[PDB]
Amino acid sequence: NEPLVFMFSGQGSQYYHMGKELFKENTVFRQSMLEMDAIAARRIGTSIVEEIYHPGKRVSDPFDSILFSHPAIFMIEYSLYKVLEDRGIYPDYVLGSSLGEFAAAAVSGVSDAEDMLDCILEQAIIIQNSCDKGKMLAILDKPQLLNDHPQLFGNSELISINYDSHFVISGEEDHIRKIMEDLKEKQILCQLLPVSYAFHSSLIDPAESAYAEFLRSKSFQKPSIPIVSSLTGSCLHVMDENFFWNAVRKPMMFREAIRYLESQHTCKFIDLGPSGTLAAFVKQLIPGDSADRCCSIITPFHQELKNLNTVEYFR
Amino acid sequence: NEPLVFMFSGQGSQYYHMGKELFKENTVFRQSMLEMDAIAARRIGTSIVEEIYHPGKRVSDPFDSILFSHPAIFMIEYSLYKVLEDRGIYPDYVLGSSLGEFAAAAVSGVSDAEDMLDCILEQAIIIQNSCDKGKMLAILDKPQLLNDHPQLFGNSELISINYDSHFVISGEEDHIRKIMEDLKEKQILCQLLPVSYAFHSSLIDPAESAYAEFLRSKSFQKPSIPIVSSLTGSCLHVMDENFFWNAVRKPMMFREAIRYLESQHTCKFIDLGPSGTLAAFVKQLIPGDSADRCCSIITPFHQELKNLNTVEYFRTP
Ligand SMILES: [Zn+2]
Repeated sequence: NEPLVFMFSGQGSQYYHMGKELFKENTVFRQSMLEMDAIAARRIGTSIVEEIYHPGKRVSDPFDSILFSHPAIFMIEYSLYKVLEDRGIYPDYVLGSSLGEFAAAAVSGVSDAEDMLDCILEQAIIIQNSCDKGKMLAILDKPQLLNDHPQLFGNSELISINYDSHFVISGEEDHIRKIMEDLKEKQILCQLLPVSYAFHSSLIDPAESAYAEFLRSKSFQKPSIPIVSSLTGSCLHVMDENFFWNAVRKPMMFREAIRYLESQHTCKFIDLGPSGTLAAFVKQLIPGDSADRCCSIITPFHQELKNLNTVEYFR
Repeated sequence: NEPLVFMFSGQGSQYYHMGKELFKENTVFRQSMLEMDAIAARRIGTSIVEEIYHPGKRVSDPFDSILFSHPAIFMIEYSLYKVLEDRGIYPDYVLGSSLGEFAAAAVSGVSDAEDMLDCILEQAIIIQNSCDKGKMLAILDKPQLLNDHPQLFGNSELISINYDSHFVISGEEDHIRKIMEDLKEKQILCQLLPVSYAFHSSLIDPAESAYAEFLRSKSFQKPSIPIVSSLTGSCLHVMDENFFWNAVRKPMMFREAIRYLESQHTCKFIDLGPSGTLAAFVKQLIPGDSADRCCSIITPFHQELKNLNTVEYFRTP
């Protein structure tokens, strides 16, 4: 019947204590986290898992330390994929967005989890050593505002339009805070994402050459599981050299990715990213009555096990 | 580093003696042709190969008989694909146009060659038994003419725009001959294609019902090699039950297919269809300096072996 799309979100969807119910009550998930945590701890110096589940942090504290959040998103997503795999729920497509394209690539077979995690760690390290900090801002309003009132958003770059009432911009800290001030005087609602770098913008360009060089030391396979990419807006069969850089540097075309899938099939969408961000977007992008073709798992309601039971009816 | 696109043309690109040098000098090509020839001959009642290479028929004699040209195009294309694959030259994408979508699908694994050949044979037989004959005409001029002077093309259907100075229409013989007369009085150059049905138009609608029944009797696989279809102008992951009818009935979107591929990466394009028709189009659709990313193999210069050498240096490093 209709294919299962596993979707992976990127920077800005992470939060403290994400997936704690699975880390404690699901052996496949916990073992996968622990295995990757040992790899990551070597390169960072400390445990990622102990930062994700930091008992002094709440969900509402921004998890914006790039050395921890970059690997944390991948580890969370790949471990949940193992959970689904263990339960015999297999993807017909993977769909990555931002850093989620790494998890998509790893699940596809482009690289194994250990190498992908390494690529993510190096990117985080290189960005931290080379780039000024910055911010990413969600605008809870119409992207048409970018055309009618471009001055409102000066000194920022559009990184994503997610549906007809949600887009995201990226820029320097003070520039973004001034846009926020200006939006408030226009009654335009916005929300800072929990990141400390203007990802998907030219303000991480200082990291490019170092990361390009690092990528030349790696070898990747062709996709095995079909990939749909937010970076390209379509199916991805052949990957160029800079894909894993553009996964963090280029703007997203998530709506084009979903449109492409919906043109071919009536898919079921499973958001394997923290917060269920992509599932929320997809529900806005597909006919209302089709909202039960879409579900998420890891959300701050910490109901991952109930949600995995829901996923079983997609089988 | 640049992915390889194998392209397959359809009705209108065939000619007598296409591929004769491969047939005589290339064992893989010859054997593939003789194998399909035995399947095709069972349904048409005589060898396709002996018609293609009939010594009394010339490249300039239109090879427009559907019962022979339909299987001949597929046979030539699939046999050339076997030649390339035997040399280790593999497609990253296949691109089908008109009947060439059957070769694209077979190469992709949607069907085995023998079953796809059966579908082609059936389609040729049903169209011959159910449809009036017709013509297809290439206009060597701007498709803007269609909007500026629609009465010039009355009683014809637009089936393809191929580049800025090439588009193709289809319709009844007398209507097409009238259009040619009118075009000559306007100094608009045109060329009749070597086909005897108004493919890609409503004039082959009498065949749809029987062919769709036949198609329901078949079972097809999902693509294993990405297919970019001229039917949709994009990568095609599902083909519905009418796809192989639509491949010859619906207008084409070849420019859209090429723009789609070029938007993802700079490709190397190999035309596996007779005449090098698609290569010629692609050369007009991509920058002039980029012409060396495009080549053809089977052309009336009968230089297949030389062209296969050229293809060697298309190989991904
Ligand atoms: Zn595709």
